Amino acid sequence: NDPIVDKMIGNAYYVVKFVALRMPFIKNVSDNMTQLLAIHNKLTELSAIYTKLDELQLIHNNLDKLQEL
Amino acid sequence: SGHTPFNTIPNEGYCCETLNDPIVDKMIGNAYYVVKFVALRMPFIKNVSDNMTQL
Amino acid sequence: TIPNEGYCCETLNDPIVDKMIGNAYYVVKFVALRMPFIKNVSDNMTQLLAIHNKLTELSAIYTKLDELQLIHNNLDKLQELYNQLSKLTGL
Amino acid sequence: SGHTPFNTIPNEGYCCETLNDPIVDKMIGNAYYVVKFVALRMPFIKNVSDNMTQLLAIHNKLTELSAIYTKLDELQLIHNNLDKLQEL
Amino acid sequence: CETLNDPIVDKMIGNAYYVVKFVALRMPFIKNVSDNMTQLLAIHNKLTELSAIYTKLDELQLIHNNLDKLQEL
Amino acid sequence: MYYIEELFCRLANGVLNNTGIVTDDRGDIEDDSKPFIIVAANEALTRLHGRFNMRNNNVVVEMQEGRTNYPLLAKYAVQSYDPNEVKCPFIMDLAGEKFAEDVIRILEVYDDKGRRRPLNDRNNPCSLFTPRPNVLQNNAPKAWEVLNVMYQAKHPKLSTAEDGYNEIDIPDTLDPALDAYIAYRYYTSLNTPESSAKAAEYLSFYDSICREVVEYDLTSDTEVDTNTLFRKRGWR
Amino acid sequence: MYYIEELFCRLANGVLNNTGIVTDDRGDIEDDSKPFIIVAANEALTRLHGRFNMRNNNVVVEMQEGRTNYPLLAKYAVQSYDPNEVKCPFIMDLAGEKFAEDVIRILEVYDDKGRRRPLNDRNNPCSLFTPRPNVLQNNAPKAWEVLNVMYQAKHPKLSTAEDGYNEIDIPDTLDPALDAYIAYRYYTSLNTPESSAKAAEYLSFYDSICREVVEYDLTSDTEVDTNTLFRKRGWR
Amino acid sequence: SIEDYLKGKNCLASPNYDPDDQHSSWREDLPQFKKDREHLTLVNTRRNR
Amino acid sequence: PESEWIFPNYDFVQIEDYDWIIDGRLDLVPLTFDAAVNRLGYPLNVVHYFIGFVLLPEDAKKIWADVDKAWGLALEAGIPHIYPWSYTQVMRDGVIYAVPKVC
Repeated sequence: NDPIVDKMIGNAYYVVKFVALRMPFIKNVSDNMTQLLAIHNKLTELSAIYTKLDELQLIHNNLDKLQEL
Repeated sequence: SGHTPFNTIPNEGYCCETLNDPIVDKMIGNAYYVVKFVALRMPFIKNVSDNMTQL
Repeated sequence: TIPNEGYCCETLNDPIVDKMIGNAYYVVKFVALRMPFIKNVSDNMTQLLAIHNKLTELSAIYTKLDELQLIHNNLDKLQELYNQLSKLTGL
Repeated sequence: SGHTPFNTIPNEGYCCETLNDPIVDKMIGNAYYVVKFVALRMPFIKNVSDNMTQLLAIHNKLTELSAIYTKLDELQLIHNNLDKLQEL
Repeated sequence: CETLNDPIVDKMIGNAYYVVKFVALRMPFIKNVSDNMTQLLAIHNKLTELSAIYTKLDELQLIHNNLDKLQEL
Repeated sequence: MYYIEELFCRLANGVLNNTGIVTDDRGDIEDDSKPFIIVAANEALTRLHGRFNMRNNNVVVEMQEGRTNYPLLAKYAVQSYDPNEVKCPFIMDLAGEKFAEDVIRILEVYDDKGRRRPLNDRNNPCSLFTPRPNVLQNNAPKAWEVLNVMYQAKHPKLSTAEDGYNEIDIPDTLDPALDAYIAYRYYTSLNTPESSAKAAEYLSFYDSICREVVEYDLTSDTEVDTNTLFRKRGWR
Repeated sequence: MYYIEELFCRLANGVLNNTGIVTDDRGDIEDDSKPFIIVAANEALTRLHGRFNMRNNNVVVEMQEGRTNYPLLAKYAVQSYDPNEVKCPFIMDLAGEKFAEDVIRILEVYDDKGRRRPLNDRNNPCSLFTPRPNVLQNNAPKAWEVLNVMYQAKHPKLSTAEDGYNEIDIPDTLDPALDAYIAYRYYTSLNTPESSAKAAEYLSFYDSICREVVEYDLTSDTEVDTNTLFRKRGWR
Repeated sequence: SIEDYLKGKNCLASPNYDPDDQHSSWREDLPQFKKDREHLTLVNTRRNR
Repeated sequence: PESEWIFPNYDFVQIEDYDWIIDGRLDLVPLTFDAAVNRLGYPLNVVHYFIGFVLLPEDAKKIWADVDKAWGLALEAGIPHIYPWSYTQVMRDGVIYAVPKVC
């Protein structure tokens, strides 16, 4: 009927084919649930470190080198 | 009084269609909603996968 | 290009679809789904009629809320034992 | 027999009419009267909705307005005489 | 053949369907009214007080801050 | 339209009068034998509604993206589904009419746009099939597609449980057939030579009444329509 | 679609009411007499499903390299195979149901590419044969070849063993036929002359009900399709 | 047993083969080793022993 | 007191769940095996299980069917030792074990 809305081969088959052609991405994500969950656990700490990225480093080697020098 | 799912291209009248839905119902049944759930949000999955090494 | 239009996705808070006005069933189910709003309006029609009658007064009062905000604060001092003011006029 | 409600546009013999009432009866049966009751008095609803800003604000200062109303008789207090006396 | 009869009262699409479409095309007004019933109920409750204040709206202002200053003056 | 207590009192005061089922005052049936009468009544109503085609009813079915088979069962009705078992229903009901499944035969199926859909046509690609008498098939579901099913229906189930249907909808010419069927069942169940002879009489009375009603066409079962093939074939 | 308990209750109330199988309160069949009723019910369901063509089912068979005969059993189904005995199953039940062994007759077989495969045609080299009523042959298995088999089906077995099928799915007009067949079986097994006469009565009732259902076509058994040979033969 | 299908090799070529039991596709045989549990049932007490 | 009743303290365990079987819920029965193996940290080598309770002998059939289902689940889990609850109830109700009929 509607050209944009309705797919000629079939709506469900079109969605299934679309998912099938993009399987490697889903596989790569799914192999690593544990790692992504661990990353999600510590998101607040990572954000806090990001807010302090420009400062708080100051080439930390220079900090004790200054006492040495 | 039944249509075989593998009877695609039944177009003796050559309407246009292919009728590929019955196979989807026959194999992926009651779990199509998960497939559509994933299919709608593929850009986010693709972006996450592209940065996998860094993560 | 995945399609998301369907009767399942629609909820009672969604707006109308301009494309599907011609479809009689769509309009009928549109009205049928949102009967709580119509019932709420119908149950309280006397209140709405009274508010409509008193609309002009409310209209007038809206321009003057800012002044009444200060006047309300001043009222407590404004009491001032109003009977004393006749004597103050006398003196 | 019976007539299928979705069999609208059966007008093969002559062009007139579409027969859309059965769908209304099927889907919104017994509740059409409330719909008509609201529809008849729609101008009042439109007028009230058009002023849902002012009428909205007043709902906010209602207690203050009541407190002011409690002293309406006293709020005039014949200001002219004591104003003239204070001008001295 | 044709049973429409008077065009002023009888609609081709249908009387009930015409009313239903009339309500449907104008739903936002009904939704806006219905969302706030608890608020318009209080205004109905205090209509008498609002009408009483309306009568004294014309007077009773008198640039009231001037009256306060005059009392202070 | 009459209650089921009227049916019980008609049986207590008609056939089954001399039997031991009825109470001492012969005004109603004892509490022990009501389920048997209910079963017999449901059987008789199904028989009559199968024979005579007196009720014609309707169902509205909405189409989902991944479904081709749409069984006409109360599990998928909006008023009666289980939210955890079924994610989304597709049979539209009302709070008053809850769609007790009473589908005997499907006559017509019409699209939401007003065009008729061929049913059980093998050589037509755009047709609907019924694998089972209460199941539909559409092999190409589409967005915003809704179907109306016009079907022959049977009488709703009598239950007498304060939620079932008390009433009986039957033309007044078919009451003796229902009573005769109930009496036939009851008299066969006794397992004695005389009761079987009485039951044969009652069954024959049922058949003769049904044949008479067909003979005089009291239910207006015969239907005739105007001829439209004269114009379609090119005649003048 | 009622469970087996509803069948037991309906029997306890209807026919077999006067017999000694039923419990004292007339609520349900006694425990020791349930297998008899189960066997009779299975036989009746097989009879009806053979007669009427009510159920049409489907199955998918994948082709292995060295196998030519593909028996349609539950041993080779995905949901039911034993990993130790059968290394690879060729009947796919991925979506739902379990494929109970219910093959009565095979009607159509379609290739995975959408082309029909002739059945039991000696003079056509590319045909499929059935040495046994449920066994299927293809004499030239190929890689990436799958066949879809459309067959007439019978009602799945009822067992009441905490894993079998409790539910009964039968058209509502055919309940008295099933009950009559069960009553016939019981009264025949009684081995007395009066019970023999009652069994004859019940069997005749079963036949008459089936013939009436055929007369009024309540199961929509008759099928008519659009003509296609008008164009093939070259007519204009 | 769909889970067994997913987590399985499911390769036809295998090195195991019993010469004592060699058959074509025609032969169908139920195993002699029936597998059946034992359940609890109350004694009838109507069937006098 | 959870701390005291942990595996190193006591050699083996004996577990009882009568309420589930009597009510017949039977869906939360698998929880007891998981609790024994993990929450109390007891090896599957030494676990003892008591099944069922039949008071008021007019309710024998339903409770004994529930006992059958519970024994099936326990056998699926793999418990070494299993006990019917009492000698009195077993001899009073005449419980025997037999292979089900095939029909």
